[PDB]
Amino acid sequence: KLSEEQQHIIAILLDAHHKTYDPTYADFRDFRPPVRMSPLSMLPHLADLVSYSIQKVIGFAKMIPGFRDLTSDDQIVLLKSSAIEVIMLRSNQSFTMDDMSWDCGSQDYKYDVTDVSKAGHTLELIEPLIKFQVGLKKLNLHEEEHVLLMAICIVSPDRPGVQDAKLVEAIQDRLSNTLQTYIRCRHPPPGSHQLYAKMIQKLADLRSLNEEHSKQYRSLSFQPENSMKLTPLVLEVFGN
Amino acid sequence: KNHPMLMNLLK
Ligand SMILES: C=C1[C@H](O)CC(=C/C=C2\CCC[C@]3(C)[C@@H]([C@H](C)CC#C[C@@H](O)C[C@]45C[C@H]6C[C@H](C[C@H](C6)C4)C5)CC[C@@H]23)C[C@H]1O
Repeated sequence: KLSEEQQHIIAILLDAHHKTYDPTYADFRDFRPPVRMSPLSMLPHLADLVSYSIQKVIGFAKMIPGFRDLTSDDQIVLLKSSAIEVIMLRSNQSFTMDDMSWDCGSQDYKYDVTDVSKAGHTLELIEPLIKFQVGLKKLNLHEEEHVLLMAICIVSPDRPGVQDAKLVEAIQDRLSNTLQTYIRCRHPPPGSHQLYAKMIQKLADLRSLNEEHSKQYRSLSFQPENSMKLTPLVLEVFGN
Repeated sequence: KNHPMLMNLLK
């Protein structure tokens, strides 16, 4: 029934998330403006949105209990291969089922399927991404479950390149138990039915998205004119 | 591979 340490962790993550995810999306105004006038017209603005996002996810990961104890190189492997996934996960907070899109305080900062298509993305990528957002939303997770899911996604032991898996897995386990115990205590029915199973699954879907949307990246960065319109961080983290 | 920027955001 939630130990004191497990409440400690929950509080850490909720605060960490709060310090890394602004609901007013004020900074969005410092991005290169969006253009919906024009192939790839939305590449600069989203490039910047993602780049900004990569940063917040990094700041979020540092506040994950036990993540600091990790080796430097490991910390790199985990963020380098989870970033896209966590961005997609954290983005469910601005995703609305009304018109199926990511609303961020205004129409100008509201991104629909056709705006993502303006960043060089076919439906073979978008279709699944949307299915995801809808499925993840349907879960109606609690902010606690939400921030835990992200953390658990970042500290995954099977990521290629991990050297101290045993240590990483130990970090994950602690987190999973906190979510499982939490789903039992603070989540009533039918709000906690296979709630943990549908979640672990969403992690599998993510891996599938990663694989798919990463290949597209190489297809887009492979052209120097396109690569030229991204940011440094994006090139560093997503490969160069 | 050397990730100066990612490395700086962590530390
Ligand atoms: C702060 C927040 C807010 O919730 C808003 C937010 C929205 C997320 C969105 C809506 C727009 C489309 C986003 C970026 C999705 C991406 C298209 C999926 C992908 C991919 C890869 O090819 C990388 C990449 C994505 C885009 C276009 C090009 C060039 C770069 C910028 C890198 C290819 C993933 C999450 C979606 C992200 C979140 O972090």
